[PDB]
This record gives sequence, structure tokens and C-alpha cells, in this order.
Amino acid sequence: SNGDGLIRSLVDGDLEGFRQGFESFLDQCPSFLYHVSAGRFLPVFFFSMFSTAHDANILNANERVYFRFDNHGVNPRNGENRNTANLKVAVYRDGQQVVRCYSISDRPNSDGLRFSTRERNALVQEIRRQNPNLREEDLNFEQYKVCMHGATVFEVIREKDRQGRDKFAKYSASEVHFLRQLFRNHRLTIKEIEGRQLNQNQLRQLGRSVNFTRVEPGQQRIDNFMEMLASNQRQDVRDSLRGDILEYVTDTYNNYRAQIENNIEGRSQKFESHGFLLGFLANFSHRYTIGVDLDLSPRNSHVAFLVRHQVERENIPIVINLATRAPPYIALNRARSHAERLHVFSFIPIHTESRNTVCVGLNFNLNLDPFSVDTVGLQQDRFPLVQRLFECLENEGIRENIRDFLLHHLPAEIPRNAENYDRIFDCITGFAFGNSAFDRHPLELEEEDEAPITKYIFRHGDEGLRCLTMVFHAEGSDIVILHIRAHDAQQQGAINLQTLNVNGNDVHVWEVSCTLNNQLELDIDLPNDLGLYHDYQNNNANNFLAGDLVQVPNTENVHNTLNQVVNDGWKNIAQHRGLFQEISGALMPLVDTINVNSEDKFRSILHGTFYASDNPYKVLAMYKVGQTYSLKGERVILTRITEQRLDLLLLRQPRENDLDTHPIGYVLRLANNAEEVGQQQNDARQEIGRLKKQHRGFIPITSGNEVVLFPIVFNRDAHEAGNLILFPEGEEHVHRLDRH
Amino acid sequence: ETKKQAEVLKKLQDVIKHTDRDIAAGRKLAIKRWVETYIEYIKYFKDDKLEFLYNVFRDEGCWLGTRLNNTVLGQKLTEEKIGEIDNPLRRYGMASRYCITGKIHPLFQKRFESYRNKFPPGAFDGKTETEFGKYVRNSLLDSIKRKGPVFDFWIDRESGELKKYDAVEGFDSTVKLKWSEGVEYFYNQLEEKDKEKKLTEAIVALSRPQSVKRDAPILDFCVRNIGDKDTLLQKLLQKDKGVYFLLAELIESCFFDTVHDLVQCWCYKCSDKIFSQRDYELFLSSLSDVMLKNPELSVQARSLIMEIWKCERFAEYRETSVNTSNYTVPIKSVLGELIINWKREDVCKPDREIEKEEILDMISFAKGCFPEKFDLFKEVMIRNLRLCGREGKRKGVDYGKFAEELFLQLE
Repeated sequence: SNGDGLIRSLVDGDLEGFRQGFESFLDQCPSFLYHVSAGRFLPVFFFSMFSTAHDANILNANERVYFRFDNHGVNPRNGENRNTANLKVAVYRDGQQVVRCYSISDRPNSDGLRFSTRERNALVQEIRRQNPNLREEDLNFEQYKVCMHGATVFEVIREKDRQGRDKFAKYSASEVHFLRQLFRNHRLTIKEIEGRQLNQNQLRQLGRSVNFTRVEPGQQRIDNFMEMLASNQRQDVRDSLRGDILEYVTDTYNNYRAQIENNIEGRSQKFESHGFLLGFLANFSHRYTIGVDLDLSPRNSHVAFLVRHQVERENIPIVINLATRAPPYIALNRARSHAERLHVFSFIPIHTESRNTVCVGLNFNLNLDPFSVDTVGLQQDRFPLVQRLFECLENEGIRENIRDFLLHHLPAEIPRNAENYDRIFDCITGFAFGNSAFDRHPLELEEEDEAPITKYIFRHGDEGLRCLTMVFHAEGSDIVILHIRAHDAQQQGAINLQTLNVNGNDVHVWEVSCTLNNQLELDIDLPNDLGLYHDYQNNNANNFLAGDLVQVPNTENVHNTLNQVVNDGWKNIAQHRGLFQEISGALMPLVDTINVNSEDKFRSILHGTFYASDNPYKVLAMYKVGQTYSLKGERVILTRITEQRLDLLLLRQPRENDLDTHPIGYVLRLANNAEEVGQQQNDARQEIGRLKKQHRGFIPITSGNEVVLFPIVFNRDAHEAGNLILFPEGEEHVHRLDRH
Repeated sequence: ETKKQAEVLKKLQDVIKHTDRDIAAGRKLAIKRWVETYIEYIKYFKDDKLEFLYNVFRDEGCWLGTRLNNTVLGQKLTEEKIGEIDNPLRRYGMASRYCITGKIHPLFQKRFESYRNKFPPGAFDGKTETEFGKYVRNSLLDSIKRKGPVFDFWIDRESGELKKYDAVEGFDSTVKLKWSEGVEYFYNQLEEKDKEKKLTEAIVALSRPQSVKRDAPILDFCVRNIGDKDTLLQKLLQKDKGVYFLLAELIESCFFDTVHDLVQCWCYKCSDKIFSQRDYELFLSSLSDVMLKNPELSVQARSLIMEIWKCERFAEYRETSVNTSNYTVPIKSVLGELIINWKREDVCKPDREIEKEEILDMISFAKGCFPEKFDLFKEVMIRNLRLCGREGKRKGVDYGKFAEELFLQLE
């Protein structure tokens, strides 16, 4: 990069230079702002930056740094101890009168954010330990606030200088907690606490309850640590991580373990561990093109990153799993599994064509062996859903793989909570349909034989019942009924399969039932052999569910058109129009059966369709292209952050003589009636213009200088297939990338 | 892979028995490479179907030292039945990858006809039978192609005929396909005057910065069938770091005997050296890595470490490798692994005292080269043995104390 460095600008008091350098780092960690309020993620992140700056030759030795974690403590409104805090850092240099103080927390109104009187005295006490001849009259305190909170906004503030006692606050966060514990009343206000008297012993204890710690450079310089990781040789990357780099990170963490672990309960080890590692990487963000992919969702603790100068095409991805309770050798197994399937989970494989990765299990809490390292090859993301559905009938563990296939391809931007239950259900059912309805391959039996599959979808009589029912009939082989229903969609009955032409005498009927429970996990019951076909049809004559079985039309022509679309005809509008004419032709017979009820349903169906077809090689749903930043004796710098996301992104695989990935982007909207159609096309076309303002996000994903973008509106109330999917009629679809 | 894949791998490895434990350990790694290739064909085999493979790998005729005989193996794997046990494998895929050209077309014709018979006669009433049969052949070949790009290599899609390949044409194609058995097959079809040249071409083409584990068995076969290894070095030296790439990939797959042969030819028979200080250090640390991953082969890994480390051509590299600077030393990813190998308790080793002797000598060498840095060397080694986890390391045991005990032993 071309910045001055985050810590360098901050210490110099260059608030504008720090702002531009920080938004450049945010471009490098696109998920950073999702977790700025999770525990002490942000304070530990900034502490790690300050604690490794000297070793990185960012700060000089005479630029002494002092810090403390000002933990928020008990919440006066529920009595529970919080796990958040304010980080307070001061920099002092002998000979310079200005002492810059920084208060870092997610919110500018966070409790006790300002430096307190006792914090000033504890800091001066620490400064005097190295400078015994200190004259406090010659010290000029410059106090700052650095905050970022959720849209998302980040604020850098130069506080106004206050006179007399108002120069510093009455209490820090931990002081208020100390006194609330001392008085055994967590609901006491600051004004009430001020009224209470303290004996000489209590005031002495309160004064030493706050104390600063000097950050001291170690015996190892880390200037060239990112050079070790900017490599295309997995053995070199593994050796550098196993030795210098991960030894330094864990040992530096150990040097401040007492300040990190003490005076806080319910500490979020997960988010603090990731924040600590990110602060180390951020000290190089101004000199290297580092891509950091963070998955800190519930039940996930992954960080995958790639280190390069800028143009390198085959540098080694590094995949880390941060454990807090399990030993790091188990975390290494999780990191190896995450790295093997990196094409599913991460955007990192878009920035490198390396087939080798380095995986790391790391747990900062362990004193012995806090990390383990290995290498593993990168596998292709090509899961055959219908084939595995037939295989899971007689084989263990395949149900878990089927479940993982559906869940792992959900968009990361949709949280898996009860508030978004219908969003998750629309995505799973739509993706499962697109995969199964557009897979052109026959069934491969275990014995040396192959059979074509006729696919059906069942339209339940109750249009409110949330259940995707599909039937897969392989010729001369068994029949599989697939159910994916909501938690309140349980039924008692059988699907009538009389419409099927069963010629074999050994044809069985199987049932694979999936349920998305209230906790948004996908339970797949054991497959049930419902007996012989004619035996199954004899029974259940009085137990057949109400509804209709619709046959899925042939979709072989979509794969051929997709081949021409992603390759030679990716900039030809007529070729894209023909592709969606054929998708409309395949969907119109069953449109009201599959029920395209939401934008998520429409997007997920196309996601499964494009995934199953050989072309495109890669398709990403709700792909974040980047973000936009808007700027809005006290100096307040406030920046609003707006994300640009692509509903669908299609990409080729880079070849040796064809580095252009032909990036194709689709903006998808759904119109329920004619009145919404014009307003959905307008919103989709306006979203296109917002994407055309982003250039730096598209540059690393292709070697060319063009990106194709098309607005697509699903017309739910269309009466013929020709108007089901609305494509622009008749320029404006080739976004010229300005690399200048 | 999948959990089931690890189970079938262990089952097939348990069948390997041999008096020489070095031979048995090498054959188990060959089974691992075979499984990693053909896991898609055996992933769901129960013990009744797995017995066919048990008897195949129990046949000594299927082996040549620690490597599988692809000529004998490809024969047995294409048999319909061996001694009252039916072959459970999809035999078209076996005959394709093993280049059993006498059976590829008949086996495919069987699958083509039974698959063609499952379509209704009135399914596609716009196509002719010529177009119908070609569509069925393309659908079938595209279906088998999911298991690998090499499985449509032998069937012409226009005629359904067995494809014909020139010896040179097929050799270059199988190298690009990273197809071990096809490379060896087309090698034996080459004219004698071209054998050495084509093998060298495959080596320099695969010894590249982003080689993968699958490339190692091909590199091993090519090196083993090259007569003039001195000429091979000269051709490899025409490409930057070509010598490092070849040895590095071979080391990761535990082809120790092949690496030792290359080290003896190129380093033991001016000031120009065939690889750099970094290549030197990465050889030793990668050997130390696989030493811990494969305890049954730790003797061979240790010998290779000492051959490279103590080679007189790299005496300057050896001294630099024990130079403690910036609170680190390159040998820590070698000395530490050796201490862990010497101390591991999950194995029954006969020569632990020789292992301790090498460790003490390595420490004494580091102390002799830089006496004024030895205190930092000890500090660095203890820290590395406490922070960096390794395979074979006893969990919860302070290995820094083991380093302290060794340093105290040398006064």
C-alpha cells in the first residue's frame, strides 16, 4: 500500500492520515466492522497494534507507550458484569511537552471513556519510573477518542481542552465498578457515589486500582515478517509461521497476559483472540496488500488471509482456527477442514491460484504448545446433491455432508436467528431446488450401471404449508422422496406416486425428511425404506396427501447456453437474454409450485442452477464487492461506511493463457404485481449505478478491465414464460474498470 | 476426504505385512497414495467387497520393493473375478486409468448399452438414432468425468471408438493430466532413443513453484528411470530453483531413497552451488516434518538430514544455519524436531542413544561456531520447544526442560 501506518499517524496526531489509512485497512478486512462491539474486540485490536509497533520499527524507543484496560464492570441496570472496556493509551517522549492520550471503545458515550484524574496520576507515575526528573508543569495533555459502532460509523475525535479539575473526568469505568462493589449496590449513580465518603485505606486502594503498563520492545524485530508470508512456497510459509511469526504473536500475548486476564469476568476469548491477531496484521497494512477473511459467526472462529505486495497471483493462503477451550491440535483439524473447502467459505481463493494452503490451530490460553501448523491441498467445490441423496440411503455420514452442503452455501450476510427464519428457509429450499432441478447427470449406481433421473416437485394442497417436496425417480432403480419443511409444517400422509412409470420389479420408495428447527439447525432424519413401489401404492390409498405432482422439464439446454455465456459471449446482451429466456421456460410450468415467494427464493434458485452447471466455475451469492466512505478546539471526524454487495457474481477459473475471469454480476429483484415491476426495475438499475462507482473491489478479481452487470426482475404475476424473468431490452452493461 | 475414507484407508493399510518394517512402512504409504487416487471408487465398499482388494494387495506380485507394480496391479484390478471373489470395482474406470487397452472399449460398450436401454424409445422424437446414441454416449462420458478428467481419455466421442495415441503425444498428455499410471504406460511405448529426454521433460515441467502432492509419484517414477543423473542435473539447472522443487516435493511424500540417490549423485559425486542457503534450510526442516509424521521412517529421515546438513559442499550453509540472530536460528525447526523424535513415547525404537548423540553433536556445533551467541541460542531453543506444537509431542509436557537438561549435560 501507500499509507503512513495506522499507529504512526495516530501517535503524530495526524487524525486525517490515520483516517485514510484505517479505511484502507477496512478494505482489507471486509468483515471487521461486524464485530467491533463484541466484547473487547476493538480495544484488544488497538492494544495489539500499539504493543507490536516498536518491534515493527513503527515507533522509536524514545516514544514510550503506556496503556491500561479500563473495564466497564457491572452494568447498573441488570447487575451483570460486562465484558466490554475502554482501551486507554498514552504516548510520551522525553523532550516533547505534548502527551497524547487515546481512549478507544466502540461508542463515544461508553462508560468512563474519558481519562480520569486517577488515571492521569497513574500514568504520570509510570512515566516517572523511567524519567525520574519529570516536571509535570511541562506536560501538555492532548486527549483523543477513537470509536466505531453500528449502518456503521467510525469517529476520530480531538477532545476540547478543559481547565482545572474538569481537565480529567471524575471516575473511569473501573473506578465506578470498584465503588459499586465496595458499597454493595450496583445501581448507585455517579452522583450518589460522589456523596459517599471513603476512609484513607479505601482511597489508597482505589488509587492503585488504576495503573498503567509500559509497552516495552522485545529482542526481536518483526519488520520483515510479512515478507516471510508473501511467498508461493508452502514449506517456506509453514516454516515461518511455525517459528518466528506465531512464536512472536503468542509470546507477546504472554507478556501482557496479566493485564488482559485480570479485572474482568466473562471475557470473550474468541473475539479478543481474533482482535489481537488482527492488530498484528494491521501494523503491516500500509505496506502490503493483505486480504483478511473473518468468519466469527456463532459456532465459527476462522480467519483466512493472504499476504502479497500487490500483483502476485499464486501466494499461499493461511487458514487459522482460533480455539478458546479445545487444545490447538483439535483446532488444527478444524482449520485443515476449513482450508480444504476454502472455495465454499472464503473469497481468498479468488485472489490466488495456489492449490496449497497452510492451516493453523491456535489457542492463546495455552502456555505449552499454543499453536500447531500443517499444510493441505485446496479441493474443488463440486458437490452432487441428487447423487449423494441416493448414496445416503445405505451409507453413514452422507447425511452430514448433505446438511453441510446446504448450510455452508447460505449467504453469510443473513444471520441464522428466529427473526430471519423465513430468510434461511427460502435460501435452503431455493438452493436445493436449483441444484436438483438443473443437474443434467444421470444416477450412477454402485454396481456398474447408470440410469437417468426423472425429477418431480409436489405442490401441497395447503398453500401456507412451508415444505419443499421433490421426487427423484431413477429408471430401473429406487425412488427418493425429499422433504425440506419448516418446524410447523409436519404432516401425516404419503405422496401419491401413481403418475410415475415404474417398470422394474425391485423399485423401492425412500423418504429423506429434512426439518429446519426453531434453532435454525437442519435435522435430516434417517432415510426410510417405504417398501416396494406397488406395495407402497397399494397401501396409503387412504393416506395420500392432497396436492399435485409436477414433472421438472428438461434443462440440458441451460448448461450449453451457460457455457457460451460465461466464455465467448459474456459481453453480448443477446446471449444473456437467451439464457434467462430458457430459465424462464424451465420454471414457468412449475412457478407456482416451487413458489418464488421472496428475493431470497429467486436468488437461491439461480444460485443452485449456476452451481450445478459446469459453467460458471464459481458463483457467489450476496458477494461483498467493497465499501464506500462518506465524511461528515475540538475536531470531530465522522465517517459513514456503506457496503456494496452483488446479488450474484459469476466467475471463470483463471487459465494459463486466459487470466480474465469474465466477472458477471446480476442484480436480482422480485415483483409481486404489475405495479411493483416498474419500481423494481428502477431500484435494480439504481443498484447497478451504485456498483459502477466501485472499482477497487473488482480489480483483484479479474485480470481484465471490464465487469458485466445486468438488472434482473422476477415477474411473479407473469402469464407467459416470455415475461417471467424481466431482462433489459435493446451499452450500460459493461463497467469499465479504471485502474488509474 | 470423508470420515469413511479414513476408515477404508486404515483397513487397506492393516493388510500390509512384511518382515522388514522399513519395507512395510513404505508399502503402507503406497496404499495411501493409491487410496487418494481411487477413493471415489471404494468409498462405500463394505468388508465383503473390500476382501477383493485385500487379496490383491496381499499378492507379492503386485509389489516392487516399496512401490506398487502398475502392470500387475492393473491386470488384477480389471479381472472380473479372482479366486471365488467377484471384482466389486467399476472395471471401465480401472482399465482406463491403468491403460488396459484390450478391455477399455468392451467394458465401456457394456455401460453404454445398459444406459441406452433405460431411455424410452419415444423420449426424444426430434433426434435421430445417430443423434440419440451420441447424446447417450456424451451423457455417460460426462457422468463418469465427475470422478476425474482422465476418464474420457480413451473413448472417442464421435465414433465411440477406442482412441489411439502416439507414444510421445500420450506421454505429454498424461504428464499434464497428473496421471501416474498413464505416464508410466506411455513411457514404455516410447522409442528407446527418446526415453531419457521425455522423462527429463516431465521432471522439469512438474518441478515448479506450485507443485502438488499428486505430482510426487510421477517425479519419483521419472527420476528412478533416468540413467544419466548427472545430465539430468544440468537440464534441471536450466530453470531457476528447479533442483529445489524436485527434491522438496519428493521429501513431502517420503520418497527418501530417491532423494538420497539424488543427494549422493549431485553433492557427494568451484564455488558454484546447486541450491541456496534457503533451499538448504527448507530441505532439513521439511525432512524433520515428515520424520515426525512417519515415525517408522525416522531412521531414513535422520540419515537424509545428516547427509544434507553435513555435506562438505555446504559447510558455509551449515554454520549460517546455527547463527542465532534477531532472536531466532534456522536450525530450530530441525533440532527441535529431533529432540521431539528422540523423546516420543508412542513407539518402540531400538536406537534412541544414537538419536541423543546426534542432538548433542548438533548443539555442540552451534556452540562452537558462535560461543558468544550460545546463551541466546539456548534461550531461543527452549522458547521454540515450548510454544510450537508438533506431531509426536507429548501433550502437557514441558519440552523446554528437555533442552535445559541437554545443555547442562554439555557443561
